Amino acid sequence: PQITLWQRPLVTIKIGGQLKEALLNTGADDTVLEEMSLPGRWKPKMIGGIGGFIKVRQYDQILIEICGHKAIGTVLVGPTPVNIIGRNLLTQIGCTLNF
Amino acid sequence: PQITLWQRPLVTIKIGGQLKEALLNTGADDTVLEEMSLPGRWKPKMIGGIGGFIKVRQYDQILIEICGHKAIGTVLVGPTPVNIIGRNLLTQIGCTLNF
Ligand SMILES: COc1ccc(C[C@H](NC(=O)O[C@H]2CCO[C@H]3OC[C@H](O)[C@H]32)[C@H](O)CN(CC(C)C)S(=O)(=O)c2ccc(OC)cc2)cc1
Repeated sequence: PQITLWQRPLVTIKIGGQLKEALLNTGADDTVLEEMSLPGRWKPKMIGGIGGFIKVRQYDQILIEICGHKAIGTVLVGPTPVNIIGRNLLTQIGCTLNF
Repeated sequence: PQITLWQRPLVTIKIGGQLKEALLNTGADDTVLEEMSLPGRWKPKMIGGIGGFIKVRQYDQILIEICGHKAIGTVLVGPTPVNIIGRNLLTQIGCTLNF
């Protein structure tokens, strides 16, 4: 689909058997989701944004469905204010910027 | 142009007579630029991101050139880790997901 930006570019995702909404985020290298229950092992990680840093758990090779497009990659879970789909997953669904 | 996301989507901007690089940021409602010299009156504002909140100066009706596309709007200036072009200006230059 083509998505314009007059509104937040929110899409439906399915991950860990659960449905959520997430923001397509070109300003995000990685994907960061609010606290959720994800299955297997993880690693502690720290990531910085505009106002400082948060602790997140890193899950590798997680399957995620983003607006009907399946991708597998790293997902970070932690006290992010919004679910963010970063470029790591955006490239998998073939997402581009255009103007 | 069309821009893929295997790399940060950085573009050249000109603002306040100065040249800078900035990230095209669909995850950002507003535009936030690192500390720089801008002329005129401004207003205090607080903005939140992943790790907390920062104080910025809000400048309205600012002319900015983004990869050769002129836009006029609000620019926030403060201790952001990177220059980010938000949806407020992305809509003006017609930025989407076209191909
Ligand atoms: C470290 O330097 C920064 C710093 C910041 C970024 C923009 C942000 N992305 C972000 O926080 O990325 C994090 C998590 C993903 O992996 C990484 O990608 C780069 C960064 O290192 C990591 C994000 O897209 C835009 N944010 C809005 C989000 C809902 C929080 S916002 O910057 O806080 C913001 C802008 C405007 C506004 O108006 C009122 C309010 C807030 C990118 C680089």
